[PDB]
Amino acid sequence: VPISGMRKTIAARLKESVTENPHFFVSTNLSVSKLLKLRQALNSSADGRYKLSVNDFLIKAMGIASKRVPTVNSSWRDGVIRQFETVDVSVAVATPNGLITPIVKGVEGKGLESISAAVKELAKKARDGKLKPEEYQGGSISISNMGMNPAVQSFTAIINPPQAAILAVGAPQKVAVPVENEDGTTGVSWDEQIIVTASFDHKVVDGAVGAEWIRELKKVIENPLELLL
Amino acid sequence: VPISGMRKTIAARLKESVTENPHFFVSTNLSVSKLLKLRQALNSSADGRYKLSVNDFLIKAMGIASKRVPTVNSSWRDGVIRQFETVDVSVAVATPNGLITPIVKGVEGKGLESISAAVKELAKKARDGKLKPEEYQGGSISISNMGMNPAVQSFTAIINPPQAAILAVGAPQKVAVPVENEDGTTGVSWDEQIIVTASFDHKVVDGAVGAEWIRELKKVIENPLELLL
Amino acid sequence: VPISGMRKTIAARLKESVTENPHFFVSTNLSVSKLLKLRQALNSSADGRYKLSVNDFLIKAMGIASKRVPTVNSSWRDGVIRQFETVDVSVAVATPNGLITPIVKGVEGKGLESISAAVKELAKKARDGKLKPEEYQGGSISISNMGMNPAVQSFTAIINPPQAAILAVGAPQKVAVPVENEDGTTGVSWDEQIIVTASFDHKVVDGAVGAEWIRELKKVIENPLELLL
Amino acid sequence: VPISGMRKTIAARLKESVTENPHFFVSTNLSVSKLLKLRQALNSSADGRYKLSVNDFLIKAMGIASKRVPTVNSSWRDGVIRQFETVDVSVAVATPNGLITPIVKGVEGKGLESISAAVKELAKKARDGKLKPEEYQGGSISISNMGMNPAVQSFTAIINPPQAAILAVGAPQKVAVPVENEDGTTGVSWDEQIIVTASFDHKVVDGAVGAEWIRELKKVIENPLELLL
Repeated sequence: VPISGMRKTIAARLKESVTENPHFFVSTNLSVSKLLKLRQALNSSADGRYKLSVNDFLIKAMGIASKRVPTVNSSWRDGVIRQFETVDVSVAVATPNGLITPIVKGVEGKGLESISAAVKELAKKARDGKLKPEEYQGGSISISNMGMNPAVQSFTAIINPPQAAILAVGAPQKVAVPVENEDGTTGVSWDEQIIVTASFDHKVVDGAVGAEWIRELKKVIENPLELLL
Repeated sequence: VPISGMRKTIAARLKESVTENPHFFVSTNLSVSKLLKLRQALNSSADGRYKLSVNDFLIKAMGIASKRVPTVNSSWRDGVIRQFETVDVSVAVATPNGLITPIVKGVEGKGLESISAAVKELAKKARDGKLKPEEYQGGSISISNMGMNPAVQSFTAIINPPQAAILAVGAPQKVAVPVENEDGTTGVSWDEQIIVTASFDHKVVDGAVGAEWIRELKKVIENPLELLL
Repeated sequence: VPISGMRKTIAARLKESVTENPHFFVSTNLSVSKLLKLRQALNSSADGRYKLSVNDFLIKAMGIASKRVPTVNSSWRDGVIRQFETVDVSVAVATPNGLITPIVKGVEGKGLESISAAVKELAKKARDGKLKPEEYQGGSISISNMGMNPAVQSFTAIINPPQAAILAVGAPQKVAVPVENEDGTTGVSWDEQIIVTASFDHKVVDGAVGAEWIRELKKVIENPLELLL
Repeated sequence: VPISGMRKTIAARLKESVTENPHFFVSTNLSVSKLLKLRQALNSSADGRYKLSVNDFLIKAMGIASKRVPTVNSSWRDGVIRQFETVDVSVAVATPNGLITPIVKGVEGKGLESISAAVKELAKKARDGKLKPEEYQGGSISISNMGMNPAVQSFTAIINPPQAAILAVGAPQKVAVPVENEDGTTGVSWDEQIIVTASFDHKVVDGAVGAEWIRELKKVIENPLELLL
């Protein structure tokens, strides 16, 4: 079968990414037992005006982490580092045509409802093939999601240039966790975990900086109430 | 110590692989408690006519998944995608001379006993150094195994070109899993888990396609009776 | 009523068969209590993608037995024995026009789902009268089924030339079987049996060979897990 | 594969048999629970001087039945019926070369030990290929045995000409049988049965005659003590 030609550009782009920018990976585990309760409560206290998912919370947390650590929200240009202020998030969508990356603008201080609405709009518009180039050309940070497929415990991705980082969220799973009952003995409790994998560019970011970013993300998620901050 | 010269070719090949094809990894966890029982029962209901292993089941499942999702069983050629129909599986063997990749032909609809016989034959012939080039030059998909070494929980490998994907199977381990007793309380059950890592080329395959392939593999393994299908 | 003319050809064919080839019969009893459980479980673990019967398992077992004993998969030609390698299976279908024998190709190493799909397609095409001559001219081995009729315990058939053997599968029935309880006393267990009748041509096959073939068939059925092998 | 030529003669012989002689079959069920006890006791009350089987008892019973009903021990010749007085028994042996029928002479009034010795000698001489034509050319009645194969419940055979009848003995099996305990209630007893199939030529013998022969056989077996008579 001959190549469609469109895949050629994507292959060249990815080749540029891997050959220009080295890649190192960080892998952590989050706890979402409180996040799911929060999502359920907000969904129930509603009149069909909105519907939430895990990706939106993750996007808000990404924005907060980027603002607390601006070095990640950066890039690599001609002998100069370009540093933004806001957070432009590229969300991946898997069409039968292939892959596409619409963008959400001004995440930090936008609202989860607006986020979900914009993501639904862009996803349906990509399934229809009705996008503009500016809506998927740009962005400082990216994300790919596979939570629907329960088999994937974890996976890596490739950094869509000229960006510096990219995230990946596996499926949820059941894990054993210790717990202290009212007496001195320990007990078993079942916590819902997710694995998260972040690939970074080493020219800009160091292992310590990436670890700090991941720590802030884990903290914000495990304490969802700090999303207000 | 000067270089043997043979290692030069493998180095150049791996360099071509990583520089021509970008790599992204997927990591999942399988449950094999039923698979091991099946292997035990089939080994018992025999008269020394055969002996099975986990790799053979894995190879059969790879064939089934490749047939259900043919995009993986592909390659990258001069401005064209070559898509096969059958599944040619490259199995790795670690000789004192290094690494070698014999091939099994027409896996789908071949039989586990024939598979085991062919694998044993090729492995002993590789230990003796009695192979032909056609036997290890080709193949659409590959695999490497390290189950004998119990310490390796997981590992990655490199795509032997011109193929598109490669698999890797860690060791088995003991993991906690919830279970519902006959009453309403949950309990602790010890299941035998294996980590599996799949490296894909991003020019041909996308994340959704890889996830679908892994899902089918997990389903087939967890329900071994579907191997008949 | 004058004769349709089509029956003339079938009469001459059967006359040639009985006058050229002597017939001897072998009658055995199988146990399918495990087979039916397997079929029920595979049907339950599905999404309507397929639906299985007993004839398909029987056909797979026929292929396995033919491969373990290739002398059965034979014929008689002009001063020469033609021996095949693959198993082409002629399945009988009872149309209002009469009897017809479509063929399934390459049974050994094909898969039960594909077998069922091909059989359904051929059966509907025969009910419609839309077949080619090649699809029902050939085959090394044949079979006739009457399982829908619960009255028939056993029955013989006639060897469709130039083949050497043919099968016949009666209905299931309830039979008494001894069983040892946990104590030393025996008990009564109700097993679901089927009678099977195989007609052979004596020029090619002998009683010992037919008995060996039937033993392998009984073994593979009573241990359905060996269908993988 | 071209034909060995030896099979040509056997094919022509069997063709002559089926085209000259019509075949009808009679199928019955025996009870051997006492016979096996008798065999075990006679084997235990010995010094390794002999070793018995079931076929020898069967051959003695065949001789007794043939003498009680001489019409079976007959043939068909040129406008004349040739009737013998003694019973010459053709026993089948399955060599890798094919099938062969050595003969035992003067069965009636010979003794089971002598019968077993002669059968062992003839069987080993047939496995070695050291026979004379007279030793397997003749005989008034024939038999084939498949008791070693537990899968075969019943089977037919073909009349070796110019004889008029032939026997066939399946495997033993477990069957449910009623039994009256000391009280008025019935109970379940497990008896060891064998199916027996006798093929007859219809020119000489009729259904009533065959039934009488089978009745006498069943009687002598079920009451083994009448073997003395």
